[PDB]
Amino acid sequence: ALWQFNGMIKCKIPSSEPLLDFNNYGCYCGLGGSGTPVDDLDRCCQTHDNCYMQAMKLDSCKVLVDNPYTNNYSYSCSNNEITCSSENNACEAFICNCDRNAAICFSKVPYNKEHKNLDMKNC
Ligand SMILES: [Ca+2]
Ligand SMILES: [Cl-]
Repeated sequence: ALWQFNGMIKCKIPSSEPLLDFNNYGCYCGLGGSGTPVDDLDRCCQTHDNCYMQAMKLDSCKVLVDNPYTNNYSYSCSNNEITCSSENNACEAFICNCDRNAAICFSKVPYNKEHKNLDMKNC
């Protein structure tokens, strides 16, 4: 769920408020996403979007009433490392992995302020 994804990004980027810093950035970071990613950070968000789309395709995710944004899973942050839990069932585990991979991706790419609150004409 979004609560967990927020904590994961803070795990990798302890100075950030991720639901502010990484929402409405580029063509992909935030609800929806279309067009060509504007930079590597925006590409991290495109990959994450694709990951959530694949999660919705899984037989195990079709059995729950809640989407990737509201589906709670278990993970830990320790020494700024993210670990998804073996106690997660299949859908939860898949979403946990999407989130972990994106949090790590965000931490490894430049942040370009010119792409924050991007005009949708660009997408
Ligand atoms: Ca998106
Ligand atoms: Cl990690």
